Amino acid sequence: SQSNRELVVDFLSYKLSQKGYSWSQFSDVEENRTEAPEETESAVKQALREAGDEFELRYRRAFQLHITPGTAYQSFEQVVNELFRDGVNWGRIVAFFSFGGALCVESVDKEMQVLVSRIASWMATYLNDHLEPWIQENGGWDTFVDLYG
Amino acid sequence: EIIHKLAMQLRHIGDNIDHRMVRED
Repeated sequence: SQSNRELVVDFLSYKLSQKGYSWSQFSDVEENRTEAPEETESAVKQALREAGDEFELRYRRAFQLHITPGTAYQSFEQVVNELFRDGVNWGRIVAFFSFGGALCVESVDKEMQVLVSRIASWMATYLNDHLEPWIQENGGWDTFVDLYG
Repeated sequence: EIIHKLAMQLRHIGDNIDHRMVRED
């Protein structure tokens, strides 16, 4: 079974690293970074990293939140709730990852880096509670790799 | 209004990169 924690940690590690930050500075949860490239989990991680890059590029071409530690949970959950309210698809799942990554990077920039591990928690919880039934019914993360990898 | 606006922009781009799964019906 695919760990959603592992995908969150990998994706947020990637987005932080693109801005010069290291995940390990903000959490003691480690990622499995030694698994073979041929493994399905490595393929999922790579597909999600690249899909996030492509999402962020397209978002920037087409398109205030004022995150604070006291409002971050509600702002995260309300955006994610509206994102998925009329349905789930893999592109909206990529958007969910990119949104979390953006919040994390911004949190470190604004001296609110305690939020990095908390955003990661909220993302994994949302995946495990609310996205996992759809993921399982739509061919799992292997199907994501077929479509995006 | 910013939460709705942001969610709909994320959703629009999400749908734009998506619609990749094959419908078998």
